[PDB]
Amino acid sequence: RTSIEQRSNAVSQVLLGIFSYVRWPKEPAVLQLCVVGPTEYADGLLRGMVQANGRRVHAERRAVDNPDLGTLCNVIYLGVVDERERQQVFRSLAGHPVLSISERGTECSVGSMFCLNVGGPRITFEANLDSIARSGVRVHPSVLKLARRQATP
Amino acid sequence: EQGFELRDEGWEFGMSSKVLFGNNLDRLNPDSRNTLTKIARALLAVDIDKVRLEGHTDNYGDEGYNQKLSERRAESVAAVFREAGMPAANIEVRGLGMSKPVADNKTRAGRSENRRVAIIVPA
Ligand SMILES: Nc1nc2c(ncn2[C@@H]2O[C@H](COP(=O)(O)O)[C@@H](O)[C@H]2O)c(=O)[nH]1
Repeated sequence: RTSIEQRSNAVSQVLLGIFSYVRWPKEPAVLQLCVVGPTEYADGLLRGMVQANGRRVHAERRAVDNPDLGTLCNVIYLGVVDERERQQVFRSLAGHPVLSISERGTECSVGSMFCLNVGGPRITFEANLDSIARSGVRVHPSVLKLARRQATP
Repeated sequence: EQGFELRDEGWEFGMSSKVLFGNNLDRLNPDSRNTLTKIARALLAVDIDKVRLEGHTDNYGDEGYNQKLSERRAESVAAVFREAGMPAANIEVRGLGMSKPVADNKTRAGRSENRRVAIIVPA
């Protein structure tokens, strides 16, 4: 197996990859990343990041019952939420171009575009394209190579 | 982060790509039939050969019926993926019925967006 430490930094790297396949219709100068709810592996991202394309990632932890999440965040990394909470949050985002990614990969039928599988020898994710199509951000299909590049030994 | 080099080519996951169904219908208007072929071709070109298809209904109806409805919707989409190259076994079919909405069923709009198949790509 691995370490919480290591795995955190891994979430950092796989996130950063996914960002590169995404397009905001009105691309902001600083990408705003909102970590929302209980997380195990968002410590890394919370340190902040910078993209390969110059842009810095400004990351804060945010509250589930914030209504204006959708304008406050370009990227939401969603933590542990019950079904009701999850609904609230996605009503917060509904409309606004916001990418969405879960720490856990059990909740991928409605809600997030990407769902991570983080325990285990490599990080993968499930992808929901209805969710993606609904997002209002442009996501390129070749991003799906990030999930199986590590699912392949 | 190789995704930055991507020009205008192959962005087949836009708003148009939603797979929606008419009230009580479980068969794909040729608009969506094509949408799907695009998608299914798009998945194959990146060496993904396996997906899970989850069907949903809106609100009207009793659950049992809508469950059965949703499954059919899913299987109608599966056939396209089959006709596009994907091994049928690599195509999981699930029916979630009215249980898991993505929109307000208290609204006509919402209900349309709920009668959908959702393509999920597993890792
Ligand atoms: N890479 C990149 N492409 C952009 C940017 N702004 C606009 N575009 C272009 O906007 C187009 C998307 O058009 P739309 O999806 O709205 O129909 C693409 O051609 C996309 O490249 C940008 O800031 N960066």
